Amino acid sequence: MISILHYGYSFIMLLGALYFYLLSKDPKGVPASEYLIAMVIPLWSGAAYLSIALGQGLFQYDDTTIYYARYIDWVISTPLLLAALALTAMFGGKKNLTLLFSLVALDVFMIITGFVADLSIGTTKYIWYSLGVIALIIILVITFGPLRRIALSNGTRLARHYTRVAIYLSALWVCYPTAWLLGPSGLGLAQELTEVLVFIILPIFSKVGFSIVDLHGLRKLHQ
Amino acid sequence: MISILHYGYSFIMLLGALYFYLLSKDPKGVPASEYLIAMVIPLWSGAAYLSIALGQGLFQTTIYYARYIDWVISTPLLLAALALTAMFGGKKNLTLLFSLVALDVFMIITGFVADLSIGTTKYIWYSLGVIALIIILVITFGPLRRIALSNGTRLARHYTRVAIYLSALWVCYPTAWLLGPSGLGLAQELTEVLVFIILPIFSKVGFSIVDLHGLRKLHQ
Amino acid sequence: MISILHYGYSFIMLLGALYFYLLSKDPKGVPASEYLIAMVIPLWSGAAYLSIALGQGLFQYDTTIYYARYIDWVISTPLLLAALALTAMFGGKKNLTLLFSLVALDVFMIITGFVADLSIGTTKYIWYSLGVIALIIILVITFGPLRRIALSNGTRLARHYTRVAIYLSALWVCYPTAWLLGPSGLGLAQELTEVLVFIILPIFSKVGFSIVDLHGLRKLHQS
Ligand SMILES: CCCCCCCC/C=C\CCCCCCCC(=O)O
Repeated sequence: MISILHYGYSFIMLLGALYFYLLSKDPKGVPASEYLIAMVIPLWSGAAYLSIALGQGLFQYDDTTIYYARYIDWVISTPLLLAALALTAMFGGKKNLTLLFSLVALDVFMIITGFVADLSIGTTKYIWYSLGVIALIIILVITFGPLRRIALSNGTRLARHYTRVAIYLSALWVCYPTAWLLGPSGLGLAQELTEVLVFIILPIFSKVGFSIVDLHGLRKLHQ
Repeated sequence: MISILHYGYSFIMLLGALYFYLLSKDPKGVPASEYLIAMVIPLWSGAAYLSIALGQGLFQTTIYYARYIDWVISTPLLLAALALTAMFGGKKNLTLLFSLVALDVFMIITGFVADLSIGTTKYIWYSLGVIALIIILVITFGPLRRIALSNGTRLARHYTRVAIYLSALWVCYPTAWLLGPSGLGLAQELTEVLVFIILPIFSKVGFSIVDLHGLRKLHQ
Repeated sequence: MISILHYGYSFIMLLGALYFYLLSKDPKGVPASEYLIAMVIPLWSGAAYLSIALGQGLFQYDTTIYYARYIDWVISTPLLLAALALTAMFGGKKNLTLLFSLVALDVFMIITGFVADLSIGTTKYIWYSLGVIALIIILVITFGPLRRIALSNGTRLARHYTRVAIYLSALWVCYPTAWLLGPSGLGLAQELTEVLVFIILPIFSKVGFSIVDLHGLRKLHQS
């Protein structure tokens, strides 16, 4: 079942990527860079999850299954999602690439702490987990603080769209470390199959859902 | 023999890099960035192949993993060089350039995974890499060539020449891969080793000689 | 002792990062990019050294390889070179080609060090030698074309650049010297001696350099 779920996921990612490509052909004032980002996220995630489906992107460690292909996915897909969110805030205004790369750095560090934590045991696991959560809190502070202020500097209509996609992505963000901690990688309260389903369903909303909401909202700003 | 061939290759890469550096000192209207790219490609490939020569960049089928360490850097830089040639004298399309870089890096990764794989799984990964290569070729002879044409007859003629040159070499790599020990195992290991010594001399040094000379000629 | 030394180091890195953050809040004409770089360097080094403290970022190869040092340097050292290059270019046009030339040389340098550490006999010293050649080219760029950019940006900037260039260059040569003398090379110096050198040096490079660099740039500010 776990294999089939991953095959299904990869197919949905492919469909998402194709939809964003078709959108890119009639771009409605959205720069090509934002369509490229929207396409790379699902294609990369799709490839990583295909490796799990084929039984390659996982291995046994501490008598538990480590789905290491998830970290290979997130270390690329999640910084790109934050870049998409940052470019939305900056839409129709001057870019702040310093703030964008601040978020990329925090996010890549966050995913790495997750991988190291998964490879760790006892207090060490929760030291790495904690550093990742601290990174996420700083990302959320940037998202609803200075990044939102950039969005507001680009007018009421843009800021309204940014706030919507910021809430959407932020809601999903907090789910990942919650599931991680509850599941076999952490406290082991939640069953492996439950965790597998969460990390199939959540990413459909993040890897495809977010960019549908994001691109449609930006496209609507076009006359 | 395999060790000696790799030492020889690394020396040719060094000579190529030095030639491009000398060219960079009298640049003839070609930006320093294009000389930097031309120098990094052979130096990186040279280092990777030196690791094979020293018997480090392989594990034993024999997987020459140092080839993938090479290509994951050298091949995106070659595509960047080709994209900047198309855009020479005009506005840059960095989105299209990074599209090619992304496709190419993915392509090399599928090759490494395919090499580590067995049976149907190997050819699934190989096929994804081939699909990436086809999209790269479509971009090269489609939208990227259209950018070249927008930059005048002389530039477009040069771009078309280097595009055919690189494209000819591109298709050879996955062909040799599939025929050799990593794939169907029809070609002998020594034959594959010689192909992946000779091809790269034309790609890592040959391409940039043709590319830089053609761009420099536009200064006159 | 080795574990405790690494814990202490990581805490100093955190303090350094916080100092740079506080400086960034009253930036005195220094772009946000230079504060971001100054903060990432110690935070990344801190995380890497924390992994050694926890007994994760090293392994036996008979001899101990502190591989987390290379994970540190492959990010921290190109960022230090970027900091130095942006100092030269302060108040003037950026040369990102020269900056990325230095990044490329430096990343190659650190990789040769890792491979050298994994190597034995003549092979070790071939890789070490290629790294030293990379370092010599970096020094030639630093005191040649990069210094000429600094000079083009006025007397006061050029004076500051020269000071931070000598500071970083002095530290640069110490690393491959300690490497060669210690267990990774000739094995003249004891493990504990090498460990202390690679605790003390980085405090001067990861925090010291940016204190001197940022203070010198901030001093150029009018008002
Ligand atoms: C965890 C390691 C990841 C580190 C990657 C990013 C490090 C930050 C380095 C440089 C920041 C680049 C800022 C670009 C400045 C452009 C001007 C602007 O728009 O602000």
